[PDB]
Amino acid sequence: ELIYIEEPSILFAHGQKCTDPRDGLALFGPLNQIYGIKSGVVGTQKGLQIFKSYLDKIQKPIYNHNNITRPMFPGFEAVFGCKWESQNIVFKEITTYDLVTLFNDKIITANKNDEERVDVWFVIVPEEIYKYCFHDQLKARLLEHTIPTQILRESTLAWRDFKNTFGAPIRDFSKIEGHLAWTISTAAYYKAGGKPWKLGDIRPGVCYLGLVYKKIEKSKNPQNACCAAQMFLDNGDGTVFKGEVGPWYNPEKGEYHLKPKEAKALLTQALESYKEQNKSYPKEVFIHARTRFNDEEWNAFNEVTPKNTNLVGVTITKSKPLKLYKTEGAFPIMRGNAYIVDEKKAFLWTLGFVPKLQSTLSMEVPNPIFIEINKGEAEIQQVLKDILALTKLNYNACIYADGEPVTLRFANKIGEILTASTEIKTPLAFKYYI
Amino acid sequence: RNKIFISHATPEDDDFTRWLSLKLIGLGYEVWCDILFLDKFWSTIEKEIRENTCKFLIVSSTAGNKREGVLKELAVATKVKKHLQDDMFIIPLAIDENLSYDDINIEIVRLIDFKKSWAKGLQDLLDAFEKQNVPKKPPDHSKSNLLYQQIFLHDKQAIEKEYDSNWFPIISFPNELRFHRYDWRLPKQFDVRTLAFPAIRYKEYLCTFAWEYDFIHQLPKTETYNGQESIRISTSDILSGRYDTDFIRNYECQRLIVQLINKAFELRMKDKNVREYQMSKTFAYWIEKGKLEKDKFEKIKLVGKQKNKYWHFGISAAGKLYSPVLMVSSHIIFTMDGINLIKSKSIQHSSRRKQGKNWWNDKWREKLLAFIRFLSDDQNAIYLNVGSEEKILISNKPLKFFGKMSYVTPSEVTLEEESVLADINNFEE
RNA sequence: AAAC
Ligand SMILES: [Mg+2]
Repeated sequence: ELIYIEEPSILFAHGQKCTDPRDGLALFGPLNQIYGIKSGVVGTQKGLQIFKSYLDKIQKPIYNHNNITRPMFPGFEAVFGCKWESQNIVFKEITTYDLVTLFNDKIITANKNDEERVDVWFVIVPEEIYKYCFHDQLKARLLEHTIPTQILRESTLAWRDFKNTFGAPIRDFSKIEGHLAWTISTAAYYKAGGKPWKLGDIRPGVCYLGLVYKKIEKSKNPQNACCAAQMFLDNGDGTVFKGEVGPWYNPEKGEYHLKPKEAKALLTQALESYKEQNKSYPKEVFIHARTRFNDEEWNAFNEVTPKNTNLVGVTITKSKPLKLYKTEGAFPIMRGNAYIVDEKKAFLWTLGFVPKLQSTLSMEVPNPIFIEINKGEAEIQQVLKDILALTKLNYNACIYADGEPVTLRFANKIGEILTASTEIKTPLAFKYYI
Repeated sequence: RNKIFISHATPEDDDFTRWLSLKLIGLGYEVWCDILFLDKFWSTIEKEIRENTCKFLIVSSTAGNKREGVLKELAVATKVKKHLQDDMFIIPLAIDENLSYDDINIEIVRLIDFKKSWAKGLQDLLDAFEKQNVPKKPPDHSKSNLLYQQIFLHDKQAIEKEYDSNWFPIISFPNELRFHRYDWRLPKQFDVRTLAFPAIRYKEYLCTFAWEYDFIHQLPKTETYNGQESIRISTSDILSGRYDTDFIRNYECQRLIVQLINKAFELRMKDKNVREYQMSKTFAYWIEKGKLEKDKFEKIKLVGKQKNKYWHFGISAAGKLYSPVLMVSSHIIFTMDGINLIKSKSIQHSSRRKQGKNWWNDKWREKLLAFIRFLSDDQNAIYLNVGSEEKILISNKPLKFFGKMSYVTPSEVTLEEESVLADINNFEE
């Protein structure tokens, strides 16, 4: 006996609740408007002209081969309401360690020498650099300076020009060039201090936390694993806290866990950020991870959490398949259907067919996320609604929704960035990682 | 009077018309466009232009340049313009770059462009509207959102209409779970995984569903077995949770039954005429080419061709007891001539991610169900050997779920668009 | 290193 959750509605400008972020962006515009986008460019002169060509392309609307599953791109100013010109482009010419060293040197020298501030920076990477080597290393080295950066290749904006020995392009964007421009524009607008959208049907004073763990291969200790956390209220603009590098991973068990001397630190960082950003303490806190926590971590979390806060710990897993199949039709079970295994364990179908797109987010068959309230006491349907909402807030890709909630989607990427550089200490919003 | 009539090419320019129209009702205008109603007609359209319409617009694109509908709209709008002596009653909205000069309708060339950007065009249109005394309401995006949900998302809703899992129930279990003890400890080099029957070395005991005489002829002659020290637990209360002793706890009972079921399945797949595959975690179990009738079973294909490789739809299994079910995970394992497995796993994964496309709900469901029926002993059951007399009965029909909402099943050509486009995209990946 |  399945249960269905009405798809979460997200606000856009003018206080209007839509469901597809692209539809709302093209209809009401971004929820928070920015006056404009000042962009910075670092790369070769050919990279500069490729980037200029791609903005000329972005100004004009670009279309998808399917405009229902991937709505068309109205053009940057049409959807966002802020201009991204080529006159606002600051360029510094460039003629694995050494390459990222020069690129970072140019970025820092620009951020210091230039009088006019730049909203976002965009880095053009030649194809030879991609083939012979970067994103994690460079984007980590820029975490100290709080520089929001977006990396694009020569073959991403000028894919038509780059062709193989057979004459065909290396990678074809013809059917989703509009979608590619959609995603690039949404990323650039997010990194420019603008919040494209936020959840609408959400209770006040609720926080969502996601722990991430990444092992270090170069470490002599095979057990070592860095930790991190990601925090979201409803905005989808999450604050990321770096953890402590050390013996985190459980090798024989295969799990990741925190000693109580760092779980306190991480959750206290999360709660102090909440208090700074809200001036009150949350009524509920939900912590998300790929694994169940031991009682050590939960008790460490409970000591630092205030009494009036109903702290809840919920784990999200791509566990052994409960792959539901609709009896008739090649159309899978719709996204948003949930199975109440028990008051603390449920399945959430964040992938699959969605009626709004008349399309499927998942490729083969939607593997549901098994969500488990391993710790704490909370109503299971509310947790499923919260995770369904959190699936919508991936600003790095302009898509209807994400299979993994944003509290855990970028775990691998943020871990790679954090462990890319070992001699760097960082306080930061999610826009400095995606 | 007060309306703002937009005329356009319906099939080809509906993107821009949608965008402009919805933006204009957002700004409080009383906009009238051919796409803003359901179950619509020329008597009504002409009525609005003659009396209700205060401003009229056309979309001067190449596709809509010569259209009978839009041209007749232009004609009636010209009549209303002559009646109302308005110099800019009809407004071109040129959105097409390829539309060259002196190629537009003659009534239009002599008269706002969106070629560079729809935002600039919308701003030009808005200032042109403001220069004239265009009646409007205070900006109300709520009604624009209501129209967007009522018109453009009417066919994209969810029906309140009333699913086949991969979870196959276990109707019956062997009544007793037995632990065997021997006078001499079994050798450390003696692997219980080599035992012909499922057996888990739990503490010094051997956990089974079976009896003593099953492995009497494979145990080493240096091991002497005693029938007194074997301890049995009632399985019904193992599921019911009523069992409570210090020697073994319920949380361990269910987990022990889990690995017992897993090993029973793995050993059953030796007498089920199924070949094996090494993956990261467990054993994959696939059907060999040349064995199954035309690579089909109950008219569902299970083995097929992919370039010079051959794909075999294999499965893996894992039990659970929360309701006692078994999950089957579906894998696709390739061989190079139907016989020899691919040595390197990277090509295996790349080829699997290539193959998984073109397969959807019905295809995956039918393939998994066909493999399960091929693995059945009885028509409506699967027998796993755990003991010489004890059998584990797992119904070969997966669990059924009573839903309450679903979608209007759309045209399958939309899913074919999905298949082709996403196939190309994953090739790019 | 558009992106899942
Ligand atoms: Mg990104």
